[PDB]
Amino acid sequence: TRLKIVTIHQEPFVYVKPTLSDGTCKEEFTVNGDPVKKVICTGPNDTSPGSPRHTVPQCCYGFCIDLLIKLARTMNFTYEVHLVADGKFGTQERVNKKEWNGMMGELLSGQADMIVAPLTINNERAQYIEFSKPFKYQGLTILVKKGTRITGINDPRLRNPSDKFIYATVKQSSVDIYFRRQVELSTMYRHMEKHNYESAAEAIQAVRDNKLHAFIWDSAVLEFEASQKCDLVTTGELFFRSGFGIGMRKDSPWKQNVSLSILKSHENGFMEDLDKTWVR
Amino acid sequence: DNHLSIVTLEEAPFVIVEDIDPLTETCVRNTVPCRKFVKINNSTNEGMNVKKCCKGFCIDILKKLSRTVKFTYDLYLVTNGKHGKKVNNVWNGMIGEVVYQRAVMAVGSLTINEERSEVVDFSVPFVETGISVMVSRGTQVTGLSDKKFQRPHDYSPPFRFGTVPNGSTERNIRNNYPYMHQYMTKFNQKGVEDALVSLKTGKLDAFIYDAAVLNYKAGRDEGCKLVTIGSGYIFATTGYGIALQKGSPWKRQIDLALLQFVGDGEMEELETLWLTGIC
Ligand SMILES: Cc1sc2nc(COc3ccc(F)cc3)cc(=O)n2c1[C@@H]1C[C@H]1CO
Ligand SMILES: N[C@@H](CCC(=O)O)C(=O)O
Repeated sequence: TRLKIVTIHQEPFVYVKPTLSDGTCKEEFTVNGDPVKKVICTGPNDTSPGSPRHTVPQCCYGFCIDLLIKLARTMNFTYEVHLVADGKFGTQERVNKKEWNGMMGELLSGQADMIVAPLTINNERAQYIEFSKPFKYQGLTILVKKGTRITGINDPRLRNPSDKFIYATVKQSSVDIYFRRQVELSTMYRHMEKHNYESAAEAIQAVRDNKLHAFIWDSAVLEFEASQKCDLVTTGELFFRSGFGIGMRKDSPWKQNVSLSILKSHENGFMEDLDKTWVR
Repeated sequence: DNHLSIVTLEEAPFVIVEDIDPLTETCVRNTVPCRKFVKINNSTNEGMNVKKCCKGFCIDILKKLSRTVKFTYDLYLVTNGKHGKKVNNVWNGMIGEVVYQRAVMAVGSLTINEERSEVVDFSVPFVETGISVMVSRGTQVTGLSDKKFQRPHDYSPPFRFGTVPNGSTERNIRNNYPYMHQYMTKFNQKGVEDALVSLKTGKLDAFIYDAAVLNYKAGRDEGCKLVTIGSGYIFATTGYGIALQKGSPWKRQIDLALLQFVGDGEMEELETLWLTGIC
């Protein structure tokens, strides 16, 4: 019937703003004169770890929200959007049992029927869920405050670390999974697990406040952040390449038509339009 | 039932075809056996399977899959068309071989697209592709939406550009830019090699084709004259995928193995081995 969509705050794929006093979303327009499509997305505000979460209606828009609207119009489904309760993308952590957290956990438990977010396709998650064909191909890069001279992934301050040069990623994300899985990056993983952040926004802020020297994250996010905050720059190109897909349960009756619609959107230039509107 | 009929198609450096050894009469080194049905004459349906040897990026992918997913295979080269085209509602090429169950899977430089996905399942993409435009360095073309392409007769003389017809690139152009398409057909190129010679000798202004192959060709071009427009720009981004029959029992393990190779660096190693160039 009516799909429960889970998403996450992640500019510029998903912007999250408070509603107006009357519970509606502020009317905005692109420089292109076009109306900004916004959806009501419920979610918690107090992001404090180990604290109660009070769910309130909020405003959601961006690359992934425009993508959701297109999917819903094409496949003729209605929906309700909520933000992931723990604010995480999702990893499998050991409890004898193992459990998925973040959007992955919500999808598997039935709290969501579909993940519509910059969700990285990897082997770990594909074992438990259905990913659509990718809606974006990107990769991993490093974000630094302008003036920080790092060469990239093979820099000695990264490969042979110390508490002098702090670097991190986002907890319970695909980047966390990547560094934990690859033994060749264990030296990096051990340094990162001592300083990883709750969300990409906190990590981007920490780099600005000179509290974090390097943030290892998605290039589609970091390059957009660099282009807007001229005090931050990415260092090098991509050291790894990954794509974002729509997440569904392996039994979903929408999985074939979701992929077909994403292919249609790439082929007719709709996806490139979204990239121009929200990214470039 | 793990002995699989697998279809392929030559397209360097993804799939390269070689003659079987003169002494050994077997396939050695980094090559695998691949058969090709070759007709006796054009007045008969009679032909013979010629034993050939296959290598390349997609062949190293097949070798990895065979070993991880635990299947053996009888690899053959498609003779009824190429990658895949719907002709009078009938699929030919690698797609057709899968649709009509002559092959369990198609391994090669096979573009994932919507109409192919309605008749076959595709694995996760293992190589990024889509459509790129090859030109002589410094040619001033913005992209596929450039008016030189969209409205070619608005220029005197009109810009000369073509593709290799019957593939995913021509299909996309046909579907998206009907005027550009009907104009381009007089510039149809028999293959990549003919197109590169036409560009290099001034008989063509632009060549529109598969991004993965064009990026490879640009990186190996003698004198680094032929380039792709933009920073190696890609329209209608997609990928090469393994085509499987609808509801295939093999898809699950193939997807997981491919994603394992991506995450491990095994995919990056193949790219360094087969796809890097000097330009
Ligand atoms: C390796 C490669 S090459 C590759 N290319 C792309 C490029 O965009 C698309 C979009 C649609 C499509 F049908 C096919 C590709 C995405 C991507 O994720 N990848 C990947 C990772 C492994 C696959 C996960 O989906
Ligand atoms: N890779 C393409 C062939 C080349 C092209 O049309 O660009 C296909 O699978 O059809």
